[PDB]
Amino acid sequence: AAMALSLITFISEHL
Amino acid sequence: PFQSTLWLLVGLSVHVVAVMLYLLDRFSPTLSSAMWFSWGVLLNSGIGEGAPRSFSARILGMVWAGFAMIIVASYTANLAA
Repeated sequence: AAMALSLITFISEHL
Repeated sequence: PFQSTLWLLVGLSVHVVAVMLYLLDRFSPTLSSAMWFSWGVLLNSGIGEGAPRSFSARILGMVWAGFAMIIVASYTANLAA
């Protein structure tokens, strides 16, 4: 469940 | 309590996330540094000074600590059982 936790938030940091 | 099949995955599960943490924090507004970070948590040794400056590694580091804690606590119960 934590493997994709950073992937979702990775996009949000760009904007 | 834990068969050799478990120890087969322990040595890789901790290692595979090490490169991932280096991948996430670097490309956001090295390999050796992350290797000491994750492994030290499992053995509870204060080795290295590398810290998760990026927020993504911190939240992943937070849940990662809980993964180590259950292993130690559960294994103690099995031996006492």
